[PDB]
Formats: sequence, C-alpha cells, structure tokens
Amino acid sequence: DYKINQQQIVCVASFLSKEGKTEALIAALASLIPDTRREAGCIRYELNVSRDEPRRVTFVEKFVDIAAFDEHCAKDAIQHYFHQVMPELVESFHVETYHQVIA
Amino acid sequence: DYKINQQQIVCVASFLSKEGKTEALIAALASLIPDTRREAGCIRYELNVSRDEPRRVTFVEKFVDIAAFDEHCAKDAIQHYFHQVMPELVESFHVETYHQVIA
Amino acid sequence: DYKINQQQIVCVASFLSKEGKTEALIAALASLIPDTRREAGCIRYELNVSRDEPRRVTFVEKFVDIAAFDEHCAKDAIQHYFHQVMPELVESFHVETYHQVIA
Amino acid sequence: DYKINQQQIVCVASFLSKEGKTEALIAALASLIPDTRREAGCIRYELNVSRDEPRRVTFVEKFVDIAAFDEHCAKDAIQHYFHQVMPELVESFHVETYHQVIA
Repeated sequence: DYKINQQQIVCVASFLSKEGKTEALIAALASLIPDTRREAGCIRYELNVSRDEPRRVTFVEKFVDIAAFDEHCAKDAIQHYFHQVMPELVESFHVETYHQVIA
Repeated sequence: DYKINQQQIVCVASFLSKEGKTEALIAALASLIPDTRREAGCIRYELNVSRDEPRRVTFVEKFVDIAAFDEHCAKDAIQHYFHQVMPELVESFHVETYHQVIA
Repeated sequence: DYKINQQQIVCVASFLSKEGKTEALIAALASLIPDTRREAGCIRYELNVSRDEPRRVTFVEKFVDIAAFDEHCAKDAIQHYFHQVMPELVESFHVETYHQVIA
Repeated sequence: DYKINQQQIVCVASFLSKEGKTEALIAALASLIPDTRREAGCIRYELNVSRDEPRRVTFVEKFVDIAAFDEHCAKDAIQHYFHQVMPELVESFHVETYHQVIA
C-alpha cells in the first residue's frame, strides 16, 4: 500500500523570531534561497510564513539524497545564518529530516 | 526582494504516534492520500516519516486557496481520521498553516 | 483508476531558437521567471534546455485555474516576449495546455 | 542571472493516440504511475491530457540524475508499454529530455 523512499531527503526547519525581528528573519532566510535552488542536488527549498503564529517562518525542503543535504548544510551562507544571524533574530527553532512515504 | 503569496495555502501537520502504533499511524495517514490528491484544489499532499524521531509522521501540503483547504478539512475521511483514528494512535500532534514566501 | 483534474492548468511551451540565438533565448525566457513565480495563481514555472536539440528551450508550467493562466498570458512582460522578442530569436514554437490526470 | 542544473533530468514525453484509442491510451499510461513514483530516483511523474488536441496525452517527468532516468526506461512495465502497448494505441509520439534552468 505504501513505500518509503529511502534515498531522497525531506527537511522541515521552523524558526520562531524574537519580538520585533520577524521581518528581519524572513529577509535573512529568503536571502538563502537563490543559491540553494542553484545547488545540483536541491529539489525543493520553499520559505513559508505562519498564518497561526506570525513570528514563525519555516523552510520546506527536499534534496536528492543525504550527501546533497549535508553539502547544503555545510555551505558558507547556511553556516553564517546558523552561527551569526540566528542568535540575533530567533527565540527558538526546530529542524527535522524525513523520508517521503509514497502511496 | 520577496513577495508573500496571499492566496495559496501551505500546511504542515505532524503526528507523534504512541509506542507501538507507528506502522498503524503511517497506514492510516497514507490511506488519505489517493482521494486527497484527486481534490481539484489540492496541489501537494506528501507524507513523510521522521529520521530523527521515528514515531513522528508528517504531512506537507499545499492547496490553491483557503476555500480548498477548508473543503479538504471537512471531507469525511479526514474528519474520521481526526475523530476516530487519531485518539487511538497519536500521543500528540501539531498543525500549522502558512503562506509561501517567493524569493 | 484515474481522475482528470478539471480545474488546474498545465502548460508546456517549447521554443526552437534560430542559429546563434540560443543563449539570447534562454536569457529572454529566464527573465520572465521572477515575476511569474510571484503571481498568486502560479504553481510552477520551470525553464528547461533540451539535451536532444540544444536550440530548444521549454517552459513547464502549472496554474491554479484557467483564469490564472489567462492573467499570466496577458502580463506586459509575457506579451512583450511574444510580440517583440520571439520574432528575433525563435525559428518555431509550440504551446499546449493540459489538465492533469491523477492516478 | 541563471544556472543550468547539470545533474537532474527532466523529460517530456507526448503521445498522440489513434482515433478511438484515447481512453485506452490514458489508462495504459496511468497504469505506469504507481510503480514509477515508488522509484528511489523519481522526483516527478505527472500525466496530462491536452485541452488543445484531445488525442494527445503527455508525461511531465523529473529524475535525480541520468542513471535514475535510464533505470526508469529499462523497467519491465515501461518497456512493455513501448514495445507492446504503444504500437496498438499511438499514431505518433515525441520524447525529449532536458536540464532545468534555475533563475
């Protein structure tokens, strides 16, 4: 009835901005998009703003495999975001990776 | 630099299974897919199993607009899942809707 | 076994460049992408270069409905491309619209 | 301004049915979908019926790379379709592969 795709990697990464930092956070995350979409192993890299918690900004991502996901995570702009940008703008966050279930 | 799409609706719905209920939960959620994909206003309806918390199963969804999302949520099989299936299989869950940010 | 989605609109539009005009054609078509992706009713707008006929450049598109497709086609940049750019760069072309079959 | 993704493979495959064979053709092509979507390297495999030429049925496809595309093309059901089904149902067809242009 269903089969788990054991190769492709899905990631959902949500970020809760600090008070007054939501526009800055959306801008910081959106700045990552053009180069990420140009990665050979990037399938999907979509940014989203919550209708329920307007401080929440979330990436919905897909990569051809875990090597491509790891390559993405080691990119300079991504590491700069985690190390330098995030501590100034974000209260809390959550990152989860997945395999897709095909039915 | 970016524009929020104010029409299309993104939804991320994550479900944490009870101990021993993960396979039953994946099956219950996967059973919803064929009819949902056949909804005129469904763009995306993808099921995913967590690599980090293997009891977690998550839908990543997109609909043409909020009317189409509301129509989906009122479907008999969806309401049956929430009302009848979920209480037996799920410890906790989270549903969040979003607008997509285009950069 | 399958259901045709009678609402959403798929379009495939292929363009065969004149000799020596392929890079100019890719550039002209790519210039349309950022504003099209920002259309409320645009789902997909992907540009592709043929591996089999390297003068061929093709858009693969999806819109929430025919009104959104018609809105896209009436945009100034799209009409400028058809009227002004295409006659200089393109030998021949084909545009086809579709409904998606869900199985 | 743009970058060609040299890894992922896009395919558009259109089939023009013989008179009276369109429903049979849609069914034959749709029968390929469930197993193809379950391929580890399949990203997209979408079937479409033409609004302009109702005998035309077209697949819009994407695979993680050329090895995954070649694997797909060598599958028993795909070869059975080409060799056994297509000659009975199809007047003419066209298959084109592409690399995606990211802008």
